Formats: sequence, C-alpha cells, structure tokens
Amino acid sequence: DRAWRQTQLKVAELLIERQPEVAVGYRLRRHAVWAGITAVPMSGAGNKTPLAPMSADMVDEYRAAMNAPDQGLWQRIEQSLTLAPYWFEGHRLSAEVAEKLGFGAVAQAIAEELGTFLQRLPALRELAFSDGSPFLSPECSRWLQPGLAEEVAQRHGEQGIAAALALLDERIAQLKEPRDRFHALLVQAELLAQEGMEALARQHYQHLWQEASRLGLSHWEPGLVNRLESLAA
Amino acid sequence: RAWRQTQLKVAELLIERQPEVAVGYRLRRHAVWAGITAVPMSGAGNKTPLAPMSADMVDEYRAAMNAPDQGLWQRIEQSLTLAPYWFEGHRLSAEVAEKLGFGAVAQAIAEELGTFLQRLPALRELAFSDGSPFLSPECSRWLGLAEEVAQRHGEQGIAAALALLDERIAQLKEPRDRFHALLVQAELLAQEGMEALARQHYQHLWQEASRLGLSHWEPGLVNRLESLAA
Amino acid sequence: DVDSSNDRAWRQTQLKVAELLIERQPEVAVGYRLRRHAVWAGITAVPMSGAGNKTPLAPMSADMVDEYRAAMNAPDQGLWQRIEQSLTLAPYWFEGHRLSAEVAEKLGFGAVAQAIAEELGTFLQRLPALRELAFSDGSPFLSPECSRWLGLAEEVAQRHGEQGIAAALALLDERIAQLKEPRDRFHALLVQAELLAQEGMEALARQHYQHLWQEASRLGLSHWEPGLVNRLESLAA
Amino acid sequence: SNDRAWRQTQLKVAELLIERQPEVAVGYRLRRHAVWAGITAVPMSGAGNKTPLAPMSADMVDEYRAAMNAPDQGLWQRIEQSLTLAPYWFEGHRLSAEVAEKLGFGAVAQAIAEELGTFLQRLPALRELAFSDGSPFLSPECSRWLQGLAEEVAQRHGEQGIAAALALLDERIAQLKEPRDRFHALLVQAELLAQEGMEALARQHYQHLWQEASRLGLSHWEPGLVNRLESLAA
Repeated sequence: DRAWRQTQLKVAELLIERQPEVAVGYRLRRHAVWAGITAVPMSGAGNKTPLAPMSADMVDEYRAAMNAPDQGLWQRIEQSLTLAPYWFEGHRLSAEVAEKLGFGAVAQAIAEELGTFLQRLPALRELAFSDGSPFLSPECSRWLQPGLAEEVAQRHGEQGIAAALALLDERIAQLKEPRDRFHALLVQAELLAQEGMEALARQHYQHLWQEASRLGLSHWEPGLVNRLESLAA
Repeated sequence: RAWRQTQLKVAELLIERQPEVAVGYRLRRHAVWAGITAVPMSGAGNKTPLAPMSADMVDEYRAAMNAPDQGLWQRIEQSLTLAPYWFEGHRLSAEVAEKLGFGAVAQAIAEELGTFLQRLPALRELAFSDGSPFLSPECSRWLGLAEEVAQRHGEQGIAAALALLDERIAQLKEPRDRFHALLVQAELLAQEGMEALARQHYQHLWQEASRLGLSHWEPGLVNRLESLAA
Repeated sequence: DVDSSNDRAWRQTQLKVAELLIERQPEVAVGYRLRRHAVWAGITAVPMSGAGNKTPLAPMSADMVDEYRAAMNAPDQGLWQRIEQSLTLAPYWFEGHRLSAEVAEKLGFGAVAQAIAEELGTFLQRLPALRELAFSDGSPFLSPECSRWLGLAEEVAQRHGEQGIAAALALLDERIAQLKEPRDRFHALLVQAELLAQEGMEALARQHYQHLWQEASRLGLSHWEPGLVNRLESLAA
Repeated sequence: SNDRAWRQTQLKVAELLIERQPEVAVGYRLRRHAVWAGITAVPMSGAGNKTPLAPMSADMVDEYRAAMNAPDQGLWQRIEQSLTLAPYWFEGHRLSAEVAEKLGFGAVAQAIAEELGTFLQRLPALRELAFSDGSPFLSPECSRWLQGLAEEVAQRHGEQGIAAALALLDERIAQLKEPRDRFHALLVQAELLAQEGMEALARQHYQHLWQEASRLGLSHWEPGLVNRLESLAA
C-alpha cells in the first residue's frame, strides 16, 4: 500500500522523462502524493497547522532561477513538492516553468490537478502553516481563476460554496420569469447535495416538488416533476 | 509492449481501488493512443482498412444503458482499449460514468479524447472499412429549433421546412417542447406570408397557455403570445 | 458464554456481554456503559508522566484517525462497530468517544450519545489528572475540542460566528436529518434563510422568505401562530 | 425460553458488578435491563386499571419500611432482589434509592432513578395502572421522587391541591395571545383533569380539541400533537 505509492511515482517519472510536454505523467504524480491524504491536517489557533513552511532560503533560489530557467530547474522544483505537499506556492512556480519552457499543455494540467485537490478538501483554502502564512497564497488563488446550471458548479470548484451561493445571489437579482427563479432554486438544491448535505437539500426538493404540482407543471413539463418526486424519498 | 501494458495495469488498479477517480482513466488513454503518431492509410471516402467494432456488440452495450453497472462499464472500457479508434465507446463510457454518479470522470473522458483530437486532427474526417465513421455526428455534439427550421424554409421551402418539423416532433414527449414546436409553425406560416392563418394559430396557443396558467410560469411567453393574436 | 472471577477473564466476561447487548439492541445505552467499565475499572491510578506532562504511551495512528473523520459525513453501523473496537484497545483515546457519540447521534440514538459523554465524565471525575496528560508524541488525552461538549437559531447563529457560513449550513444538515415534524423542518428551513441574509445574500433569502409566506398562508397559520405570518410578510419587497 | 439464560446471565454479572463495587452504577443498571427489556407493552387493565397481577406482600414491605432508619447493605440486597421478582413494583426502586442515598452512594441512587424514568418514558401507560388489589404501580410518593407549563402546572397540582393549579392555569392564559398557546393551555386543563381523576370530563375536553385541530388543518403541521390528541379521546 506504500509500495504502490512508489510504483506510481516511478511510472510518473518514466512517463515524464520520455515526454515533458505530455502532462498525463505530471498528473499521476499528484495522485501518488495526494491520494493518501484522507482529511486535512488539524488546526486551532486562527487556522494554523503543525507543519512548517518551506525553509525561507530554499524558496529564494527557485524564485531567483525563474527568470533564467531550464529543464533542470523544473526537475528540482517537481521533486520538492513530492516531499512538501501543502506547499501550494510551489505549484505556482512549478507551473511558471512550463509557461516559459513552452509546455503550456502542462501549465494548465498543474493548475487543474491542484484545483481537484483543493475541491476535495476545501478546508485547505483556509489553513496555514505553523508560522502563519497560508497554504493558499493571495498570488496562488489568482493563479487558479480566469447555462446557469454550469456557471455555479464551476464556481463551486474554483472557490468553495460561499462563492457558489454568492454567485447565485446576484444572478437572481435579475430574474423576471418565475420558471427561471424556480430553476435557480433547483441549483441551490443541487449545490448542497454536491457539497454533501443530502438531508437539508432533500427538504428543498420536497418543498419544490409540491410547489410544482400546485402550479400544475405535470400537464406541461412532467419530466421536471418525476425527478423532483424521486428526489424527495 | 511491456511499457504500454505496464501503464494499463497501473491504470486498472487506479480504477479497481478507485473508480470515482479521474487520473487513472487518463493513463489508460495514454497507453492506448500515445504510440499512434501517424493516422491510418485511407481511400475513396476517407475509409481505412481497419474493421470497426462488431455490429452485434455495439447494440448489446447500447441495450444495457437504462440498466447500467460497473461490470458493464468495464467492457466498454476494455473495448476502447482493444479497438483504439472506435470513439463511440468514449461517449458510451462517459454516459455510464455520468449515470453512475462519477461525474468527475465524465468531463474528463471527453477532455482526454479532446486532447488526442487536437494533436491528430486527421482522425475526425476518417471512417472504417464497412463505411461507419470514426466520429459519428452524435459524438461531435458531445464536444434553436426556430433558427434551424427558419434556415431550412429559406434554403429549401416551406414544403420541406414542414417536413423537417414533422420529424423533430416525432421525438418530443414533453408538452412544453411540443407547444414550442407548434409555436414555431405559426412563425413559419407567417414568414411564408400566410399571416392571417397564423394569427389563428397564435390565438389557440394563447388560449392553451392561459388555460394551463403559464402566466405564473413564463408570463413573458403568455405576454408575447397575446400580442401575436392581435 | 460463562462468567469468571480472575481479573483477566472477568474483563472478558464483561466484554462478551456488552458486545452481545449492543449487538441485540443497539439503540440501548446499558451495553455501552458495560463496555466503558470493562475497560476503565482496571485503571486505579493515572499512568505516570514525565516532562511536558507526557506519558510512555502510544497515540492513536493519525492515519487510522484521519480515516475515520473521512467516514464521518456518511456514517454506518459498520464504522461505529470498528470505532468501538478502537476505543477499547486505546483507553485514553478520548477524541474517539466524541466520534463514537457523534456517530450514535447521527445514526439516531442520541440516547447513547448522551450516555457516552456521561460515562466519560465519570472516568474523568474519578482520576481528574487525565485532563492534563498527553501521549508520547505530545498529542493530548483530552483536547479543548473534546472538552467543550462535556434552540436552533440559538445554536447555529453562533456556529456561523466561529466558522464561515459553510459550517453553519453543514450543522443544519445533521439537524434536519433528525426532525420528523414539519413545523420543526419549516423552522429549520426558516433558519437557513435567516442565515443567508445575515451573511449578506439579501436577494437569495427573500425568495426563501417568499416560498415560506406563500407556504404558511397556504396551511392556515394565519388562524394560529400568526406572529409568524405577520413577520414573514415584512420580508418580501 | 433461551433468553431465560440470557436474562440470568445479565443478572449474575449485575450481582457481581455490585459485589465488586456497590458504589458503581452499571451493575445495578444491567440488573434493570434483565428485568424490563422483555417488557414490550403494558398489561391488560380492568375495573379501575387493576391489572391481574398480585403486589408485594404489604408485610414483607412493612419489614423494609421498618429497617429504613438503620440501613445496611444486607437490607439493600433484599429490596433489590425483591424488585427483581416484582418487575412493576416501583416503590422498591424508591426504597433502593433511599437506602443508597443514606449509605453515601449518591450517584447510584441517581442512576436507580434515571433507569426507571427511562422505563416509564418508554411505556408511559404504566404510570396509571395498578395491581389486582388496586395498589398503584407508580405510587404517590414515587412520582414525587421522579419530578414550562404542564411542567409548572402539574408541579403546582402536586404541591398545592388541584384548585391552586387551575388557579395558575388561569393567570397564564391571561397572557397567551397566539391561538397555539391558548390551545395548549386548554390542553393542559384537560391533562390536569385526568390527573385529578375525572376521566370522562377530560375525554370530553379532548374530543372538542382534536376536532378543533383537524378543522384548523394541523395534521399537515403538528401531526404529532394531533395523533396524541386523537387516541386520548378513545
């Protein structure tokens, strides 16, 4: 089970060595590193963890070497994060290398793989190292960010849920037809089941399936009604 | 061979011990497609000599869609591993992944096929020996009715615009859909010039709308459906 | 089974019973207490400490501890059964008790959940020093988290003040999960609204307040408990 | 018949858990589960709630009442062993707690009580029944042992008489704007009239209360209350 972790890291380095433009190896690494983490590190004091940051100096050569990068620098920056996982700042720099070296195919596959880790444990956005600095830095948050059903599930992935609902707000502020408003509330109901609060949401679905059978939407758009009714239990 | 099939056993595990996981599927593709840089030899009609997936077998899979499991999903996935070009399996594998709740994998499977098609664009055009295309129109959409019919009425005539609309409607079950279809037909009839016989149709719609109280559910529809009767 | 006198076999006798009790009637607290006594009655005096108030003892496998918090959101009798087997072998794993009780509360035996907490308080009241000790690695026996636990707009409104809005909502899920009366559910749904407005999402709440006013009015809660109706109304324009 | 040995098993261990530690609850707590878990629903009442079950020989009880001033551990064992053979004899469970409260076993008495409270909350029908000779299951001083409106009012009904309670119920209504509050207030008035012994007057009050709820449509809003009200009017 930790012999498997290695097997992935060996295969990840062999896929990358044979094709640095191809990110499918670069991803396999993030899994061998992050798929063992089943829950965040513990905190307490204003959200701080029992794990120190990247030793002050070690960051600086990297930062210095970025204006003059080669294939070497990156192979040393990738190593660092197989050992320092919550150093998300690293991924920002590990990506800025693929940019200049012309492997943009990997520059986004890194942001996209990190986004799939922060989204699976959204508490990490909040957490900070023992010295105080945040797992996710102001600079690194901006790095991961550029119908309405799709406009919120993406925002539910880039930011947490408090931004997925803050979005849903200003959207409804301009919504005349009720059909549109009701569909907007069907978002809030899926956005909770997506977030994992099946019970609270199942209760919008109960009160939404009754508000539709009152309006008589079974004689017009009954597919909406038959799903809301299975979505109540 | 071993380096190709090493990638496949590592992909089978990242799926056996974690089917909801995206990255294990991505590896299976790179095993299947990375050792293909030159698209196949073709002929008249861009047809390759590569035989397509069995006719009897694509029906079988297509048959188990309203009753899908993991067992199923493991032979669609094995098929698009053996016959590397049958891209229909990648829609099929992604519909099963969307149905089975693993929605994360669905957006991916389309993106991995999408990555492979930007590299070797030549595969879009191509087809198999029997004649069947690599990419079927239904899978390209995987990557409204007014404008569609208005276009047909302009290109061909109202005779065939109506003919089009006959077939769309054959496959609409929902009343909201069907009512919009007849709504269209009123416009087709008014653009063609028969403005009076449309007014008639516009009314029966505005009467049918209020009768279902659609003012409380798309008042704009009713608001506008009235103005059309005049 | 058989009963025995000989301090080893009696620790077992007690356990091959307590398991059988909890197996036969899992909603019932007595089997669990009998388990708590099969463990902590042996312990007559606190284990010796050293420097920094630590002991020569093994803290619970962080990886086996993390593995449980993952399974918390979606709990079963499978999970609870093997949290119990871990509370056993590691007597001083007090955080686990909170977890075993949080599972019993979610699974729907709040009877048990309250029992657990009291049984633990007993074993604390007996050897009070256990509140100040810690395992070899420094990870404490009893954390502030596990100590505080020893109607709803009251409860939740503050859960937002200490975390973000997301934790408040999460709280509310385990609550409405366990409410069969529609007036309590309604009050809960109401609270969700009260919450959004307080966060600052003033537009997305009116639509909830409206689906309420137009749902109360519907039931005749104007002819009974109309202080509700009149206040809902003033949440629309 | 196999859960015979299972009940005995639960007792032996109780016997032991107490022998080893008379100052610790669980032993006693298990003894309860051995006796009340098999009891799933109350016994058939007759002429004035008299259940066909005999009671504790008053002489045998007098004896225990005798010993109460000078209490020993040997007494306590016979109370408990008796209350093991007379499942519903709740007076024994007060006598055990009293014995235990004097002998310095303060948290045991508490437990001895909580466990009864549990059983009564489970099958509340027991509170009102009584034995063949009409001696009460939950006796006068025993319900006093285990004690915001029906809270405050039936509290006043026991301390002062019934009129003092009715008197209070009155001054509460004086401020109860919302019909829900008032409805409860009349609901208490009914409970209290059954607690004083006039069954049919309370029944008549319950009849008009459910028929009033049903007509306000509470079945889709506080269905618990409406289904309680429904049976109380049988």
